[PDB]
Amino acid sequence: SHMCDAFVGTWKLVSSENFDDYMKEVGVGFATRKVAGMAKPNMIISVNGDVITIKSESTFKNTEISFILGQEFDEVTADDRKVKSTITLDGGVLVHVQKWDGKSTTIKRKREDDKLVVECVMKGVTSTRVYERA
Ligand SMILES: CC(C)(C)c1cc(C(C)(C)C)c(O)c([C@@](O)(C(=O)O)C(F)(F)F)c1
Repeated sequence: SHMCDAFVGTWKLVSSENFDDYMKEVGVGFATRKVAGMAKPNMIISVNGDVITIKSESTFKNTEISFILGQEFDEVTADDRKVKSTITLDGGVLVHVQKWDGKSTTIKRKREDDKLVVECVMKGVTSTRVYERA
């Protein structure tokens, strides 16, 4: 209980760096990269018991995942990858690993001051996405 209290809420993207390059490294195709890179998503995080729900809403796609920390699940990503995901809490950071086709990417979400900072890593390429409360 109260594991993720500081994450809960509705968040809006305010800045992005290197997202196109992250998407290229993941394998996202040109048209999706252009449209997704234009998106200004909200991220809506809630908790009910042990179940965490993360919704992403934008003009490109509306997605939702629900999960229990440490318990793998199957996810279809906004770029239509079918991945096996596990999300854990590591020293206060939500760490989301996605595995598919022998590849792996990690998305970290952390609270820093009044922001929720999202760091996406695919091999050597990192993208930093900053969200603020809506
Ligand atoms: C909202 C949207 C559709 C542009 C989006 C698309 C992707 C891809 C395409 C699967 C790489 C993605 O990874 C993320 C995200 O990582 C971010 O904001 O960085 C997440 F998940 F935190 F919302 C957002």
